[PDB]
Amino acid sequence: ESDKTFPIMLNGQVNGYACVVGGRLMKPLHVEGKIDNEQLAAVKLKKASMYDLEYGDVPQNMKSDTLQYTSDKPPGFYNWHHGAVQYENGRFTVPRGVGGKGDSGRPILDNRGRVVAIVLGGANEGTRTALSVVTWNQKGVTIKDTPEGSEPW
Amino acid sequence: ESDKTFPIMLNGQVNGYACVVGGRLMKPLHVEGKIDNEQLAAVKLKKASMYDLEYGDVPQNMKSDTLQYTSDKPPGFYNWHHGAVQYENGRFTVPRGVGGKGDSGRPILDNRGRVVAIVLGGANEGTRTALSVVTWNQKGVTIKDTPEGSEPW
Amino acid sequence: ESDKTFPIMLNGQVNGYACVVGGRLMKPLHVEGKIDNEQLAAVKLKKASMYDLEYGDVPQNMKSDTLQYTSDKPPGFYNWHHGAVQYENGRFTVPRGVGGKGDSGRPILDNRGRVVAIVLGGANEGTRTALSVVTWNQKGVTIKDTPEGSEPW
Amino acid sequence: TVIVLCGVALAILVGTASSAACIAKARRDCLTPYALAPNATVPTALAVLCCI
Repeated sequence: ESDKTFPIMLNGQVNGYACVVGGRLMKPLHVEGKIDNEQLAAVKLKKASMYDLEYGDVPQNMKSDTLQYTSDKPPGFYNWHHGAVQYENGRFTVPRGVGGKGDSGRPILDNRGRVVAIVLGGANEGTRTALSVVTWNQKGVTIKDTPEGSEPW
Repeated sequence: ESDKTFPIMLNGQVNGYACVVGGRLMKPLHVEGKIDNEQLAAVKLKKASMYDLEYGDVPQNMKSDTLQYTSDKPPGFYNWHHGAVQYENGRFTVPRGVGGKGDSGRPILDNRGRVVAIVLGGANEGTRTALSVVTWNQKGVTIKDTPEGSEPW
Repeated sequence: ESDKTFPIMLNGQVNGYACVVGGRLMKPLHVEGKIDNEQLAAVKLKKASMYDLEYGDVPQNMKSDTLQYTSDKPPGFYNWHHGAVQYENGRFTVPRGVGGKGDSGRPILDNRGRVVAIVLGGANEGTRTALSVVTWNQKGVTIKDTPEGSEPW
Repeated sequence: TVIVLCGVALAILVGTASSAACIAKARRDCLTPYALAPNATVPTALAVLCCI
């Protein structure tokens, strides 16, 4: 997570976390800024606005060093830079108060060092916080799962 | 001083220093060079040319922690980067051979960690070197002090 | 060698080396990239295309601290970043297998710290690898010695 | 006659532009989910249809 998750910089503040997965860079559309890496600044970003994301092709040197896509998501605890995230009933939740603005684009990590979902926002429902994310599907479909009341961080 | 005083760089050489005091960034006019910082680079600089200075409103995210200033000037030793400046007879003096070109804009700090004056240049009088600086006053006034034979560093 | 030899960047990868000798900086022409040093980026390069080289006048603060040149070349072993190079029969050769693309412009040093030749390419004979380099002469003539089948690295 | 011919040309141009825009938007809609996921086992009818 520390090595291959690049913040987006703007006005001396970090606004998100662009992630390189499967040989392609991804950066959430809702956030704005510049990428610290010089190589990533030269990539053409095709915009999927319906999923609130843009994607581009990483260069040849960095293709081999990337996190791994996934499809299988058994319910349970999953890794995250701010701790652990609980997946149940097809929904992602975190302890109330953890995370916030500037954390969009952070990839949820699996036990084997594999990415499961990318954080877009969080909705506070009192007891916990439901994470509005983009998840994968068995047929390779990127479903944008956003619980009601989600706020794009 | 080390944390909140930013060198000024031109063509790969450090030629000046910009200071933050009271929530505002000052830079001097004789030296030309960029500021590596993004926010200060984005600050609009209101230029007082006869004061040989330009002042610009510091952004919000760093206005909370800024150098404090003072107008009371008891004579004696005042700490600074390469030692101490002796203040006497309404004049700042440093010993012969200390300081030079590129040290302009360096704040003169108080014992309680407060800025009292900003050095602009020096003049060699043989026994010592008299510092041409920008002293303040109790009546809300700022006075430039220079000697005969000024040399703006 | 490590201090005074710089890398050339091609999309963020090493592809050559630029050498400072006697106050002038040389760089192979066939290797395309940007010099890492910011100061050297502003140095104008005049090109000997037939020698596959470009040379320029280095700035004032690095010309003395340079790889001193020499012309006396008795046969035997000579220094090299990857080890030892054999100068025999007026030919520079290395063990077959060491060296390759991206090593062009590598300086070959002497025991006393002087430069004898600059590598441009190599050709594999099967037993050893003969290096197509530029060698100097007693009369101050730089012959581009290229064995048959040479490929620029 | 000049007015009628210009109107017909404008109608053809705007119709072609609208059809191209709708086809490209359909490509975006039906392709961008599969470009963000591995092993896009895509029935090739869509790509073959809207590639040209």
